[PDB]
Amino acid sequence: KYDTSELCDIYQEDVNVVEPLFSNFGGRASFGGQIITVKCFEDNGLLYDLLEQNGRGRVLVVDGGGSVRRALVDAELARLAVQNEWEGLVIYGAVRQVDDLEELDIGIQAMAAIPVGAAGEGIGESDVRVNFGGVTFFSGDHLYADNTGIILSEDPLD
Amino acid sequence: KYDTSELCDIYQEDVNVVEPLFSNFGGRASFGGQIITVKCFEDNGLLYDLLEQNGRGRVLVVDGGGSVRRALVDAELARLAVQNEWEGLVIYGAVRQVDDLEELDIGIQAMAAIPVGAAGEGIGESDVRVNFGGVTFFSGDHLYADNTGIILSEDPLD
Amino acid sequence: KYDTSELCDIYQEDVNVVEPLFSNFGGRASFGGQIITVKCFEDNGLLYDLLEQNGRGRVLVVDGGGSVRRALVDAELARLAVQNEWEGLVIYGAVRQVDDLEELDIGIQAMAAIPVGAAGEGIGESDVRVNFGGVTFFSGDHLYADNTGIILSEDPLD
Amino acid sequence: RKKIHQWYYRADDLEHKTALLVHLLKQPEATRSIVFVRKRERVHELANWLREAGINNCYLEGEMVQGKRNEAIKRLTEGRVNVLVATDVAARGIDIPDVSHVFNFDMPRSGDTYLHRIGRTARAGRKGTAISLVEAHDHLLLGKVGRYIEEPIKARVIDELRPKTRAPSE
Repeated sequence: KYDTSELCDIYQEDVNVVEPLFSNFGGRASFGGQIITVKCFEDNGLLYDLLEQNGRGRVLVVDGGGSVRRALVDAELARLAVQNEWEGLVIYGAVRQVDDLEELDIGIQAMAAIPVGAAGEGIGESDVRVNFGGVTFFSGDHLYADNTGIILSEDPLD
Repeated sequence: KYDTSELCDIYQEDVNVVEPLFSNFGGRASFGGQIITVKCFEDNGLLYDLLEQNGRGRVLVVDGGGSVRRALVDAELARLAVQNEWEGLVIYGAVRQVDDLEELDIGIQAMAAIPVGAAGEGIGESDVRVNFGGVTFFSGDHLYADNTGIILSEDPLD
Repeated sequence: KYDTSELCDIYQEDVNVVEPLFSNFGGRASFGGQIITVKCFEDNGLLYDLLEQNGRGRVLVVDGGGSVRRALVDAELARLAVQNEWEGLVIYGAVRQVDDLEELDIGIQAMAAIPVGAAGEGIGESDVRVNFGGVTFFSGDHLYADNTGIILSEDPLD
Repeated sequence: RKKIHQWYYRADDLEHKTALLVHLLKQPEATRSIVFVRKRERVHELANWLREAGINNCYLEGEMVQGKRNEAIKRLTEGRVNVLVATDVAARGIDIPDVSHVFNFDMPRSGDTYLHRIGRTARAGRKGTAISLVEAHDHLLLGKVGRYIEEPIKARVIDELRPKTRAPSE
C-alpha cells in the first residue's frame, strides 16, 4: 500500500518526483523502501552480486545508462531478488521475459524490453549517486512507486 | 457504444483525427458527446468550476499545454465528473491516481500520469478555441473516442 | 509458446533483434514463422491479396513506412488472416480497431493505433528486401515474437 | 523490364466467364497455360469444368503435399497436359518452363500480384500473352491494376461468345 499521488499531496516539496519514463513490469503494482544505488551499463555482474544478498525493506536503484539495447534483468535475476526478499527494482535500462516478471512478487519499474541479456563481467559501481529522470539518488534515500509514478525522499514516510 | 474506425469509414472527410498521443485512464473504453473547451496550464481551478455543472452528453476537452510535470485530473475530481453525469474527459496534459481512475464510470484520455497535483488558483479561459494533436477544437463540437483513437466533427454523428 | 530471451541466450548472434518499437495488439501473446515481406505505404490492397491465401506457418512482415497516419490492418483484414491460419503479422505502421483485434487468435505487432483506414489502390511490392528497427527482412527469413520483443533469423530454430 | 501481350474480356455470369476461358483455351495458340484463381474452392471445380469441355486441365491447390505438387507439375511440362489451375500460394516457389499463356480468372486487388502472375510466361524470348476475364465485380480491380501498371489492358470480344449486358459505370 503506497499512493504516490496521496504522498505528493502530503509531503509536497519534501518529495522529488521522477519523470514519467517508466512502467510497471513486476508482480507488485505499488512498492517502496530504502534504496541502494548502482551505476552500470549493459552489464549485470554487480546486480547478481547484490541481489544474492538479503534485501528486506530495500529497493535497488540501477542507473543503466538508459540503454534499451541490452536487458539488465531476466527472470533468473528477478527470481533471485524475490528469494532474498527485495521490495523492488528500478532500472534506468531494459528488462526481459516480461511475461515471467508479472508473476514474481517484486516491484519492477524499467524503460523497455529487449530480448538480449546484458553481459556478466561485473563492470560497475554501487553506493554512488546516480542521476536520471531529473532526480538524484543516493543509497539510504527512500523510494515509493506505483502505476502513477515514482517519488523519492531522503527520509522515510507514513 | 462507439467504434471510431467504422465512423471514419462512413464519414470520411467530415471527420478530423487526433494524433495518437493519448490513452484511456477511465473505466469507459469508449465515449462521446458535445464538447466544452478549457485552456489552462498546471492549474485546474477552472475544471472544478466546470465539472460541477452537469454534463450528461457532454465531453470536457482541455488544452493543458501538454505539461506532464503536474497532473490536472486526480481521483477526487474524476468523481465529481461522474457525480454530474459527464460523458468523458480529454486532457492534453497529465492525470493522476491511475488505479482509482480505471475503477470509475467515466472516459478519460490523456498523455501521461504524474503524481504531483495541479495548482487550484483558477487561471485559464473557457469556450475558446484550442489546438493540439493537429486537431482544432471549439465548444459546441462533437467528439467520439475509444481505444483506437479520438475523432472530432462539427455536427453530431449518427 | 515462444521465448525470445531463451532463444537469444542460445543463438546469440545468429539472431538479429528489432529495436523495441512495436507492441502486441493480437490475441496470441507469441508466435513465429517463415516471413513474406511487403513494402507499402498507407495502402493495403496488396495485403488483402496476400492474406487471402493460406499462411499456416507464416508471418506477414510489412514495411508500412512507419506511418501512424493510416491503419493498415483493421478487424476485417484481421479476420481474414485468421481464417487463413496466418501465424501473425508484423506491421511497421498503424493498426486499427484494437478492441476487436485482441479477441482474435493471431499475433499482431505494430506501432500505434489510428482509426482512419489505408487506401486500397493496390500500390506496393512484395517479396522485397525491407528495413526497419535495425534489421533487414526478406522472404524466407524466420521471425519469432513475444511480449519481450521480435527476433529474426535466416534458418528455422529449435 | 519485360513485355507481354495483355487483353481482357468482361463477362456477365460465372458461367459465361468460364465458357470464355474454355473457348480461349481451345486455341492452337494456347500452348502451356496457367490459370489463376482466388478462392481455394474454385480450383477444384474449374478443373472439372475444364475437362468436360474437352481440355485436360491439371489443378494444383496450396495444401497439397509437396510430392503431389511435383506429380501435378510434371504432367504439365509433359505434353500430357497444357493447363495448370492454381492459386497464388499454391504455386509460390515453382518455376515452370516454356509457358505461353497466363489467365486471371479472378482479378487481383493489386498490380503487384498481377505482375507476378504474368511474370510466369516464358522469357524464352518468344512472347507470352496474359488474358484477364473480368466479372463485373472485378471491374474496379481491373482498373486499379491497369493504373498500377504502366498502361491499361486493351479489351477484346469473342464473336460467338458475347456480353449480353452493359459495361459497368466507371
